[PDB]
Amino acid sequence: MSLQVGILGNTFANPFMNAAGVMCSTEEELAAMTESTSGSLITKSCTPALREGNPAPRYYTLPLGSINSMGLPNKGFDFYLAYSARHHDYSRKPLFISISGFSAEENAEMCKRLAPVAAEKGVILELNLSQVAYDFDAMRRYLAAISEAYPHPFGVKMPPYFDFAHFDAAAEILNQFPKVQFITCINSIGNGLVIDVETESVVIKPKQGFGGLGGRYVFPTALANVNAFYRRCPGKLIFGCGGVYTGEDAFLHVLAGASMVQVGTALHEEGAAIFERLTAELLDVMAKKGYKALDEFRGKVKAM
Amino acid sequence: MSLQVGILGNTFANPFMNAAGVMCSTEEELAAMTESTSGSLITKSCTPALREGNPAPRYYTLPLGSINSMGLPNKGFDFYLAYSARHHDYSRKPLFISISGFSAEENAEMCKRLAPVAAEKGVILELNLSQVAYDFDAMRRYLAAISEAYPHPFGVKMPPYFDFAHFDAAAEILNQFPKVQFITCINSIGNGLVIDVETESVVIKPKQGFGGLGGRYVFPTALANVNAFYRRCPGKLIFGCGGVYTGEDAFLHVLAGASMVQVGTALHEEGAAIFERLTAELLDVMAKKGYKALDEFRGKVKAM
Ligand SMILES: Cc1cc2nc3c(=O)[nH]c(=O)nc-3n(C[C@H](O)[C@H](O)[C@H](O)COP(=O)(O)O)c2cc1C
Ligand SMILES: Cc1cc2nc3c(=O)[nH]c(=O)nc-3n(C[C@H](O)[C@H](O)[C@H](O)COP(=O)(O)O)c2cc1C
Repeated sequence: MSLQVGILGNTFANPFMNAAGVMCSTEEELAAMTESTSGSLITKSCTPALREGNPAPRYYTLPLGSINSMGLPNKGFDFYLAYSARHHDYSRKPLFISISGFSAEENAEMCKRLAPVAAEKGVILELNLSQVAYDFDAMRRYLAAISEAYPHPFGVKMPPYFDFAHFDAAAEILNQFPKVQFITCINSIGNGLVIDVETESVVIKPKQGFGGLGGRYVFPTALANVNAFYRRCPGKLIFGCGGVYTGEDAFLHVLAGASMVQVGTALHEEGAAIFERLTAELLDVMAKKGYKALDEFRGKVKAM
Repeated sequence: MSLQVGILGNTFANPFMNAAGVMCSTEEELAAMTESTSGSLITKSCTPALREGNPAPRYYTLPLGSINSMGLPNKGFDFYLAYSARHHDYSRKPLFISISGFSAEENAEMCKRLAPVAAEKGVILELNLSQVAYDFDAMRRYLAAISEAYPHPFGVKMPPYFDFAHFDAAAEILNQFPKVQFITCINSIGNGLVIDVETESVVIKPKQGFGGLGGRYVFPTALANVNAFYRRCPGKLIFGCGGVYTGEDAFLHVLAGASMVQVGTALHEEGAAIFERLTAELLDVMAKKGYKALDEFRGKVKAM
C-alpha cells in the first residue's frame, strides 16, 4: 500500500498539502509545514509588494467551517521567491508558490522573476484566479499573458462554478493552454454572510461581514468542481481543495479525480499534526477496500 | 410578543412557510400545509403540462442538508390553478403559487390564466427564475414579458449569487420592474456532488449525481443573498430561504432582512409540525432579547 503520487516529475510521499493561505505566511509556518508529514506545501498568495491585509477580525471559526476576508496579507513576492530560492529543503518535499497579482501585468512580472528559480530549484507555480475566473475573457487574457511570460508549466486556483455551462466554458479556455498542468478546485465559496445571534452582528469586520466560506459548507461543491474538471480536462491534473477533515473526505476527493488534496480550515484548527492523522485514515479506507495505490480509484467514482 | 407580518395586503400569523417544491405537490400535502401553523404556503413549481420528473433516486439526505435533482415533477399548471381557485381556504392563510415555465412565453401564458384567479381569490405568484437569472438579459426579457402578460404584482425566486458585481447587476434589473414586489433568496446552491464512501458512487441517478444543495450547507450563502438584496432593493420585500432548522436560524434570516422565511429540507425531514417548533423557538429568542415584534430587528444586522 502506498499514498505516493507521481506527478509533475516529482514523487509526492502522499497526496496531502496545506491550502494556499493557511499556515504558510511566516518563515516559521513554512518550516512547520516542511517538518510535517504532508506530501507538499504551498506558500501564501503573494502580491508584488508587502500587504498588511484587511482589518481584523478577518477570520472566524464556525461549527461547520470558516468564513474569512483576509485581503491577501503577505510578506511580499520578494520574500516567497527568496524562500523558494535558498531557504526551502527540497529534499523533504516539493514546494508550490501561490502568486496573486492585481493585474495580468503584475503576475507576468512575478513569473518572469520566478522562472529562473523554478527552473533550478523546481518550485511550482499555482496562479490564483480567485474575480478573474468569473469573466472568461479576462481569464483567457491572464492565461495568455502568463504563458507568454512563463516558460514552465503551472497550475491555476479556481473559484467554484455552479453549472455545466460554466464548467464547459472554463474547461474550454483552460484546455487551450498546454502550460496549465493542474487546476485546483476550489477556492472559498465566495461572499457568504455569518451573523452572531447574541450580538446580532456580522462576525468579521471587512466588506460589511461578507466573506469566503470554507470547511463542511463547501465539500459537495468542491467535489462537484473536482469531478467536473476531471471529466472536461483529461490532459490536466486536478487538485482537490475544500471540506477535507478526514481520510474519508480525502478518499472522496480522489474518487472524484483529485491528484493532490489541499487542507485548509481543518489544518487551521488542528495544526500540522493533522497530516499524520489524514494519511493514516486514508490508508485505513484503502485497506478496508483492498486498494494498494491511489491510481486504482482516482476518478473512478461510479454511476449508480 | 407577535410574529405577525403585514405585507402584500395580507396579514400573516407568522413569517414561516414551506419552500417551493417541498411538501406541496399533491392536494394531500397542500391540505397538510394549510392545516399546519405555518403563516403561509406555496405550491410546487409547475409547468404548463404535468411532468413526471427525473429518474429515482433523485433526492438524498446529507449529514448537513440535502441534494436533489427532482427535474420539476409537478401535477401541471391546471392542477395548481384549480387548487388556488377552488380548494384553498384563504381564511386559514394566504397562498403563493410557484410557476416555472421553460420559456418566457410558457410563463406568460400561465400568468394570463392565473390573473383572474389572483384578482378574485388573492393567490400570489412566485416566478421561479432558477439557469435564467444567471443570464441577465434573459432575466430582463422574462421580467418584461411577465410584466406585460400579468397585471398584478408578483415575486421572483432567485439562485444564489457569489459576488457583488452580480448582486449589483440583478438588483439594477429588478428595480426597473415595479410589479416585482418580493425577491426570494435562495434556490439551491447549484450542482454540488456527493459520493458514498462505501459504494464509491454518486447518491442520485440524474446528471451523473450533480444536484442542488439544500440545508445547512447553503445557510451563510442564503443570508448573504438576503441581506445583499435587502440593501439594494429597498422598494421590495425579501423572502429568506435556505438552511432554516431552528428559530435562531429564522431570527438571523429576519435580521438579514427577510420578511417571510421559507423552510425546505428541514420540513421535508420533519413534516408540518416543524412550524410550531419554529415559532416557539423564534419567540424564545425574541423574548431573551426583549423584542415584541419582528420590525424591531428586521434588517437590523449590525456591521462592526
Ligand atoms: C484564512 C484563509 C486564508 C486563505 N488564503 C488564501 C490565499 O491566499 N490564496 C488562495 O488561493 N486561497 C486562500 N484561502 C482559501 C483556501 O486555499 C481554500 O481554497 C479553501 O479554504 C478551501 O476550504 P477548506 O478550508 O474547506 O479546505 C484561504 C482560506 C482561509 C480560510
Ligand atoms: C426536493 C426539493 C424540491 C425542490 N423543488 C423546488 C421547486 O420546485 N421550485 C423552487 O423554486 N425550489 C425548489 N426547491 C428549492 C427550495 O425551494 C429551497 O430553495 C432550497 O431547498 C433551499 O432551502 P432549504 O435549505 O431550507 O432546503 C426544492 C428543493 C428540494 C430539496
